[PDB]
Amino acid sequence: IIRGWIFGTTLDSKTQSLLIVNNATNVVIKVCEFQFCNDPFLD
Amino acid sequence: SNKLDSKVSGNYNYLYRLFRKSNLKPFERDISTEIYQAGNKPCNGVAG
Amino acid sequence: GYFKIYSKHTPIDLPQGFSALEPLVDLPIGINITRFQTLLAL
Ligand SMILES: *[C@@H]1O[C@H](CO)[C@@H](O)[C@H](O)[C@H]1NC(C)=O
Repeated sequence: IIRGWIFGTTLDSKTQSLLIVNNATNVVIKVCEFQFCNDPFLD
Repeated sequence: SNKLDSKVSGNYNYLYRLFRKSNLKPFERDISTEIYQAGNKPCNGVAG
Repeated sequence: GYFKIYSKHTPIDLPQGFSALEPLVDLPIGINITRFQTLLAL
């Protein structure tokens, strides 16, 4: 069910928050300020 | 660096701060640019 | 200033026993973290 974890001090793009998403063949890790809403993506 | 940035009446893009609410933890990003309230008065804009 | 991630896979409330979490990756960034989130799928 769980396919990643996103950490950071702010949900907006104000600071470089950390992003780890899990996939079927690899793990992409980038700490580079994505925008985040109140609702996470549910795939 | 006296040969590049030294210019009278200009280059006001580098901005330093001195006081905020709490002592923030080391190696933390500085983003917020809201004003500190004086505590005794409800500071909202230009205050005393 | 170092992001340490320890993980351990065990085939199975938390179940009883003991399993030492082995370090998986060590990411060398020193980014500041104050809160943290979790994500699910449907
Ligand atoms: C991207 O820009 C934002 C604001 O412009 C900044 O806070 C952030 O640190 C930048 N991301 C970097 C330098 O990776």
